Amino acid sequence: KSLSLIAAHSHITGLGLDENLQPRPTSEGMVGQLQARRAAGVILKMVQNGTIAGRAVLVAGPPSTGKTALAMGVSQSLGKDVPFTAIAGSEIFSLELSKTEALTQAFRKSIGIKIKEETELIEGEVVEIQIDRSITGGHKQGKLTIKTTDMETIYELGNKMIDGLTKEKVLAGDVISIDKASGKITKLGRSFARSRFVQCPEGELQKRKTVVHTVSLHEIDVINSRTQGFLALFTGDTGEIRSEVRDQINTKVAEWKEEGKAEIVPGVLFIDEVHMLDIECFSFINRALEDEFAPIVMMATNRGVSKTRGTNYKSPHGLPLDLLDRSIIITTKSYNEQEIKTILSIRAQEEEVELSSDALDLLTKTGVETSLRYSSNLISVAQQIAMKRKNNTVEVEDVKRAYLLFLDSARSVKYVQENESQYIDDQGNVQISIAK
Amino acid sequence: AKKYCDVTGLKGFYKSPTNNIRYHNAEIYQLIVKPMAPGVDQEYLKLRGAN
Amino acid sequence: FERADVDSPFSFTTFGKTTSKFTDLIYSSRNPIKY
Amino acid sequence: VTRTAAHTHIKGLGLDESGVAKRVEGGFVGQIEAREACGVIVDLIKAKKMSGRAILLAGGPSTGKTALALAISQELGPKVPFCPLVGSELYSVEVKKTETLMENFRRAIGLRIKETKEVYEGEVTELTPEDAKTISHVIVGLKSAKGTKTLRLDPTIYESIQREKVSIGDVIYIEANTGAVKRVGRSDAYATEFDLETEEYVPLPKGEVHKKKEIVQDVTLHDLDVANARPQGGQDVISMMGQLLKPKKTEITEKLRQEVNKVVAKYIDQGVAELIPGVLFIDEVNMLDIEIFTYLNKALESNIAPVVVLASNRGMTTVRGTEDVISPHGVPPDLIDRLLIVRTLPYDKDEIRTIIERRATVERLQVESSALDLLATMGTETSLRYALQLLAPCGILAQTSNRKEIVVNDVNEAKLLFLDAKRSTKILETSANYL
Amino acid sequence: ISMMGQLLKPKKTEITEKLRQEVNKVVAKYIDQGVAELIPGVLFIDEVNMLDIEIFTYLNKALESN
Ligand SMILES: Nc1ncnc2c1ncn2[C@@H]1O[C@H](COP(=O)(O)OP(=O)(O)O)[C@@H](O)[C@H]1O
Ligand SMILES: Nc1ncnc2c1ncn2[C@@H]1O[C@H](COP(=O)(O)OP(=O)(O)O)[C@@H](O)[C@H]1O
Repeated sequence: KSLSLIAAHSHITGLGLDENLQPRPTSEGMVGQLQARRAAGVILKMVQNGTIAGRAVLVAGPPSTGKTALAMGVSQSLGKDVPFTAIAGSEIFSLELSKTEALTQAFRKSIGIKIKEETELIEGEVVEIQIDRSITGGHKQGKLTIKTTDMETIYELGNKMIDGLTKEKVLAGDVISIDKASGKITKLGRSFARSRFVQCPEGELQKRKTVVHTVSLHEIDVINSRTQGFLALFTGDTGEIRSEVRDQINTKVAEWKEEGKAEIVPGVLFIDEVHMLDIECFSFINRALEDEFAPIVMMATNRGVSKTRGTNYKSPHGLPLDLLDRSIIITTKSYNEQEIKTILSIRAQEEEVELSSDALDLLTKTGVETSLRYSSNLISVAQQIAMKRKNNTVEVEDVKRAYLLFLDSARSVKYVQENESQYIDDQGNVQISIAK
Repeated sequence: AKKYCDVTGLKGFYKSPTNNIRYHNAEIYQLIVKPMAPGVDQEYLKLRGAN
Repeated sequence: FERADVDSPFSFTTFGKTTSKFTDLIYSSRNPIKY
Repeated sequence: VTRTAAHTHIKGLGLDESGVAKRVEGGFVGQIEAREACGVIVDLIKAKKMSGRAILLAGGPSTGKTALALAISQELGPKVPFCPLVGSELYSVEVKKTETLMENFRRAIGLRIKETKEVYEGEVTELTPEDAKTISHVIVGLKSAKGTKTLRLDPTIYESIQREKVSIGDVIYIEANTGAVKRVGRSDAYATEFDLETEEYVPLPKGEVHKKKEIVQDVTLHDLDVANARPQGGQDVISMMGQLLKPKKTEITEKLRQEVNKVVAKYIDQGVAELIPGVLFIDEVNMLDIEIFTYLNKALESNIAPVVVLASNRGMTTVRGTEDVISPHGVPPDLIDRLLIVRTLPYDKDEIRTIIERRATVERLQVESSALDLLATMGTETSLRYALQLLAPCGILAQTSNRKEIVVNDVNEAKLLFLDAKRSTKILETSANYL
Repeated sequence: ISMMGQLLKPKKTEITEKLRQEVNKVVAKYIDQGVAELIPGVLFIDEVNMLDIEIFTYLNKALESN
């Protein structure tokens, strides 16, 4: 499941921490930033305890210094069944939803409800189906022989089971699963009879299976609101859900919690590029954190003393001081040459690229010279130059060829500045002719 | 009429297709119902008059 | 070499298929996505 | 177990019977005058006589305004409506902002209805309709574990019965007042008619067939306005799939509100209903446009307007939507002429220490007394909220090293791991490339 | 519902990420069954200077998907 080619954070499998919340130097694909990893482990234990709500954590640092990778490590270490909503800053500027409504829907997608229920199923391999019908079809008599590897039985069939069996046509040798109460019959395939292919079930025919459901609060809000059905969870046109239905859902969840029929799980809402939000969104977030049904919010930004959007003054991190008073700030740092070399080694092993040692030294030098992401991007295009001349290992001259072909930012800025007459400036003045 | 297992007297969910004896679960079928001697099935069915 | 066939939309359905005096056919198309 | 989120150590204003605030009561530390003024406002709301009265409480950030509003809401009780609001929620893309303001105004006026629930349930043993093509009536005989009961029914309920595909031997559910019919399933006595079946089987109800109960319904005027003004039309009781046409919000006219008021005023005079006015609380009131501020003047002079409570933490600030209007707290002076202003004062050291101890007690944490003075000094040096939010990382770091008491090394470690706004700003100024 | 879907006027809607996750799961199952093959392609955006800062900030996130 979960198809994926290769991501930019695909080498991260979680936070590398021991039992005493101390970071290993290199574990689970994360290198360096020991204080940030320890703080994120503390935040992970805050989420896993689940006894407090509505805390804001800000991750700030220079660009391309492990900011989104920390959130990916936290999300991988969180595990399944716990919600994790990752949105961007500019995603809430909708055309059919207000900004506060989009923020409310993002907030209420990170709180789950755990419900455990048990059902009865009949799963086995069909041996023989005998159906007797009349001329007009008024009455039908049926016999079905079904089996597992441990038992054999024959069932006398009713009318509705006969109609549910001629629909979704089953034959001998099929493996099917029958729910008695709902009448849903699912064909799991054929058994191991050559005469898709599924091994025959074992044990008892009638098993009692318990499944654990995890339903977000937003789904119950959409379902309980009678204006739209459950299809609005897929089409997306919920359209400004009112507040009384949310109050009813909150009271009913609090009522279910006392009787033990349900459990509250909290999640993490991750807002990447939080500086793109407007001032009214910040004012809504200032009051959305003071509720019992609120998740733990992680925000990331790289702005330093920038202009707040929707205002005319400059604020630290692009955020007003009311939001900064409610938050605790984790600061990330820049990397040395050894961290860059280790990260490039991990990215080389992820992309199945064999690198020579001198090519790794050249990539580390051009990584500490210009950027980490440029040297990370150079590997996958140097491998194609390596394969073009029919060679497996990436050599020094392949990295030099990739450096010659694809430019970085600092060289392109200089090449623009020396030849400014050939490009369109801010005044729309360009020169296209070569002569004169 | 309610259906009961012929061996134990518990609730008989299933019924063997060979000798038409109702049984309760898999262990009764594997140990008693399937490797049973001939002629005992009719004496089992004699109790509820189904021979 | 190859024969042109029917131009039909791709059916994103799960239905009752046969794994082979009349025959009964009933509308049985469902969605693979289950909520 | 229990979830604590920035509040819920506040259980009330902590006043006595004479309205004099004790120093430590109800989870409140200090703030005598604002608590006494809020108690006077609570008494005025419980008087239930006046309409459209507005107050505003202003002060610095992190000083107790929202705590005072929630304490008022706890003091009034759950039967009185209380609609919390932020000033940025009025800007919707479906209707105008004045319509949203009037909707939130009418969401804060409640009603109490005395009702009676009557329920028949049990196994069907007899279903004999009688005509005079039109059925005159139908006789249904129910059965439970305590006996049977025979009921007559009009054909309207019979149509709902044949909607539900009810036969002999099914367990049903009939509401007497509303005529609702629900089929639960087939009885367990008919579980052996077939070996394999589609019907689900349920046991007989152990209680009596006939059950009676007294219930109290709480509604608001906005719910009646919504229910009387559906644009597409009515809806069924069960609709798992929505309508084909999407119904959006509409500008509800004054005529519908007048007719709803007439119907409710007719129902009140018979003793059926009871009118409970409530509180509309708007936090961050400086995020309102000048047009909403102008329409608030008209809305506060109505005959059915509730008590409005506003909060703001601005000083002399320009009003949003204008260019050269400077007024205190970001509120225009023509509105400012209509409210009463309650001042809210900041805190000194010992109340900060006592609040930190209270939040440590609520969060079930044990703090040494040596670490408490350092936490209070940290709170006075940087922020109260920074000291309050640092308790749980301190508890987690103490629990990691198998300790159940906060040691000042954990406070130093949590100070080193997590920064405040001022140290982050000092990092921002002394840096080269975008932090 | 499927009959009435052909008669109404079509309109673009904000497709939620839940539907995309379900479609990805079904496509991954089809690939695992051996009846499907994935062909990634090229998206070409000419005159990129007409975009503003919000689309650029969303593109920063969207390039980091898998
Ligand atoms: N500690 C680390 N371990 C592994 N990879 C890292 C680490 N720090 C940065 N990276 C890599 O550097 C790239 C940029 O990281 P990211 O935090 O996403 O950028 P930004 O700081 O602009 O958000 C990512 O692709 C990530 O794989
Ligand atoms: N007198 C008090 N006693 C106990 N806690 C208080 C008191 N005053 C304020 N607090 C706490 O300090 C915080 C101030 O928050 P809030 O009142 O929302 O800030 P603002 O006044 O800027 O809206 C709240 O979490 C509240 O619990």
